[PDB]
Amino acid sequence: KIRTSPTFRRPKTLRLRRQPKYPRKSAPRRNKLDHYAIIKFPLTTESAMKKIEDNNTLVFIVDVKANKHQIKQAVKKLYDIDVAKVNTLIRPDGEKKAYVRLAPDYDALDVANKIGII
Amino acid sequence: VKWPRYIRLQRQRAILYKRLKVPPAINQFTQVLDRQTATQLLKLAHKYRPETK
Amino acid sequence: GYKYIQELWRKKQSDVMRFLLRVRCWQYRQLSALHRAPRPTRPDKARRLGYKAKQGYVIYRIRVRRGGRKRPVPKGATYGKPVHHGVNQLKFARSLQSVAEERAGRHCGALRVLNSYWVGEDSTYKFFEVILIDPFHKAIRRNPDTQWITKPVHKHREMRGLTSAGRKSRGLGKGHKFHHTIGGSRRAAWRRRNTLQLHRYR
Amino acid sequence: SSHKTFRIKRFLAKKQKQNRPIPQWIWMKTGNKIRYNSKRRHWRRTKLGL
Amino acid sequence: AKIKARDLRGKKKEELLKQLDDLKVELSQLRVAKVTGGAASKLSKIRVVRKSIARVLTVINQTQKENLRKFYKGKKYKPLDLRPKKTRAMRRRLNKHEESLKTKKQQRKERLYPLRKYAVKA
Amino acid sequence: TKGTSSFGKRRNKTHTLCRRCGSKAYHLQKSTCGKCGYPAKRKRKYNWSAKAKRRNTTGTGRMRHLKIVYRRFRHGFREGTTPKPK
RNA sequence: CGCCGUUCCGAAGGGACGGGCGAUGGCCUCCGUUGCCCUCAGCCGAUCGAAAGGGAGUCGGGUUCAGAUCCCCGAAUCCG
RNA sequence: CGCGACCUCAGAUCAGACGUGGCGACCCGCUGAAUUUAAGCAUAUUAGUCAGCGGAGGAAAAGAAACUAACCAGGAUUCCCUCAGUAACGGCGAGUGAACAGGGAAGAGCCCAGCGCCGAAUCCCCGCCCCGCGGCGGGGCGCGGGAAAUGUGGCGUACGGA
Ligand SMILES: [Mg+2]
Ligand SMILES: [Mg+2]
Ligand SMILES: [Mg+2]
Ligand SMILES: [Mg+2]
Ligand SMILES: [Mg+2]
Ligand SMILES: [Mg+2]
Ligand SMILES: [Mg+2]
Ligand SMILES: [Mg+2]
Ligand SMILES: [Mg+2]
Ligand SMILES: [Mg+2]
Ligand SMILES: [Mg+2]
Ligand SMILES: [Mg+2]
Ligand SMILES: [Mg+2]
Ligand SMILES: [Mg+2]
Ligand SMILES: [Mg+2]
Ligand SMILES: [Mg+2]
Ligand SMILES: [Mg+2]
Ligand SMILES: [Mg+2]
Ligand SMILES: [Mg+2]
Ligand SMILES: [Mg+2]
Ligand SMILES: [Mg+2]
Ligand SMILES: [Mg+2]
Ligand SMILES: [Mg+2]
Ligand SMILES: [Mg+2]
Ligand SMILES: [Zn+2]
Repeated sequence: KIRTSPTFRRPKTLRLRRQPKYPRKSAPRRNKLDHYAIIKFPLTTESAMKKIEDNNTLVFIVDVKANKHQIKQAVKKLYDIDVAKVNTLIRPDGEKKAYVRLAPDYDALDVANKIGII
Repeated sequence: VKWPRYIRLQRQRAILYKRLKVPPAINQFTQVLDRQTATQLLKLAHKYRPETK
Repeated sequence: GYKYIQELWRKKQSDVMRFLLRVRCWQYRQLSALHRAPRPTRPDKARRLGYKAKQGYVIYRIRVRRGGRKRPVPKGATYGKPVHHGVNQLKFARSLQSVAEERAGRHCGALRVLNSYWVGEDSTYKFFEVILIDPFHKAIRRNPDTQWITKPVHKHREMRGLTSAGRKSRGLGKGHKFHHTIGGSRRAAWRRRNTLQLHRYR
Repeated sequence: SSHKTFRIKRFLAKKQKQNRPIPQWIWMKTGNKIRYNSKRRHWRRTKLGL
Repeated sequence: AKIKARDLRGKKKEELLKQLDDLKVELSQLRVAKVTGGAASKLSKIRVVRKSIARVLTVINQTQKENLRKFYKGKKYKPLDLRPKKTRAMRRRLNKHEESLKTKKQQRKERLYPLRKYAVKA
Repeated sequence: TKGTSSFGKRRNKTHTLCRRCGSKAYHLQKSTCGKCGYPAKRKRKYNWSAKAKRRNTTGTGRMRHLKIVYRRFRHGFREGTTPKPK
């Protein structure tokens, strides 16, 4: 095996994988960003009631650490309603308002009638 | 080749052991047992090895 | 045997030991400033300073630049009375061996320094070897001859000046020469001499 | 400005929610001395540090 | 109905998570009643249900932890949660056996020269 | 002109809130805090300010783990026990 | 305590195609996976630094008491 | 060329540990002034003090003489009274300044290397058995793996010891 290049580069050795003899923490920490903690309450303001009535949307005060993906997949769990799109914004109050726009056939005004806000 | 430091170090310490005037007390370790006497020596020193574990 | 290496390591002006100390010093001058040695260079001096050849005992070799302590100040300008215009010819109050033992006791802060010794020097470097003990091994934890070193009182013996090379610098001892360190230390003597005992009844 | 950060929008939100008067139900308590809110802030005079 | 922690310890993990998944829906409906405007009889049940959820999750984590340190009851290495958590310097001591260990030289001194009990005449 | 006139030019800030001490002393250019020296591992504190210490000491905050260590201490940090049940 | 230093006293690449061996999941056909060698590999220095520099890709009309290239309608467009 | 040792040296999210930062009245190691005094001031003084850096503990440090003495001798360390404002230092100015002995509080000693003797008689780690199990140990097995002859354990250390 001749040295073709004048640069001795470090040879690559073998690298094993962690086979621990005991897990550090005993139990996996439960997911504290539950489908319920991710949606606190709705809004009943005529700035969102015109969205419900006209734009066929809903306005939730979601957790601030929530993605539009977690929101979509958690309204499709708490309310079983397919979602058109989600538009979030953090208020000066600090909470994250979220405008969820329902699929064409699903009626916001008629799922807010169900869940209580009307 | 540009060798690593440890390689070049031991390779030029073997050279310092050829450049420096080595006193006879250390030089008396180069005149060593030959290759034919060594065999018979370890042949005799194999019948009297210590015991294992 | 050990007394043969002992009486040999006292003829440092001979031929064989001035060849060995010089090839050692040359090889040391090429490695890093603080690197772990595989095994004690002087096995006899290491036993004498407490090195049992068992697991947990570690030897670090470390080199330090010789010379005094130039004062860290601007260009000249040590603002003060002419008494303290000295910068150049000043000396440090801790030996270079204690500085080797505390650059090892700081580079590797988990291990406890026991002692150290001299393995070479030249015009610009002094080479020491520090005997570090791993205080959480079981060869040291269980063996009761040396489980004193594992108590929290001996943290950073060399930062507190309790090793041999350190204790040699605090001028402590019994006699008519060591009067200024009667009591704990020089500052615990100074405190009691410069402390006014004011009894209740005077 | 209008190019805030998240840590700053949140700190302004906290400084907005601390800027309200004492609840009216709070000085019929027994061990009470607070006549009014003295830690209030006006956006014109005091400038929130930052 | 007053949810006490006593009659929660016999139930099963999923017979507990169904109660959890019902109490969280009762929370969501109470945080909705709060914003729509509701009777104080309902509003005051928030403090009761947040603490019922607290009791449930507490019994769940307690049964899970007991099961964990039973599975690791006799094992050598166990999770740092099941290891006894005291002060750092109290966890970095020597064992009571390392304390109670003696060299054969002191096991011979203590044996050959014991401390005798005695008195003196006055 | 060195006064009221040149007090208007003040528009770009030197410091911001440090992330370790929450004080508005993080020099944005030097990238270090003047209150705690954040990029340095050791919190900076000098004896020549006896009062800046008393404003930042182990009592000034929540002691969320010390106020419980001071309670588990009165019983030698007992572990793995509960009172005898009813 | 730390400071100097940014290619300088360094074994500084954990990557790729092909091949051989080995395992795996299924139309176990034929691709994909990861384990081991063989072959090949330059670089130039971790990282940070611009809401005015570089930087693919959205326009019309309607609408609010306060928001619109962001909401509604209608037309497009980039990247994967 | 290959193979196998040993030495020296790298690579791991390798199995299992350890450190880091805070507090800081007291304590240990270094660094270290100038106000002020001298009726000025420069050596001295302030002062090994203020500030600075590092390291701990509930105490720390010191500690069983390479000691004090000059006696009819004392006998680890630390502390108090006294020695003593003494001996001594010092532009012998300003000022600075111990120790021995003695009376008390307390009271405790020891251990290595080395020199020799012993079949390395020693230690750590993993797998399995039974127990103990919330300060990770006790006993048994493993032609299980290592450390170590470049020196582990027992006797033994200046009071002598084998
Ligand atoms: Mg690991
Ligand atoms: Mg000591
Ligand atoms: Mg000397
Ligand atoms: Mg600037
Ligand atoms: Mg730098
Ligand atoms: Mg960037
Ligand atoms: Mg740009
Ligand atoms: Mg004067
Ligand atoms: Mg005057
Ligand atoms: Mg003057
Ligand atoms: Mg002076
Ligand atoms: Mg003085
Ligand atoms: Mg000094
Ligand atoms: Mg100070
Ligand atoms: Mg400091
Ligand atoms: Mg510390
Ligand atoms: Mg402590
Ligand atoms: Mg001590
Ligand atoms: Mg003696
Ligand atoms: Mg005395
Ligand atoms: Mg005396
Ligand atoms: Mg007494
Ligand atoms: Mg012994
Ligand atoms: Mg021996
Ligand atoms: Zn800060």
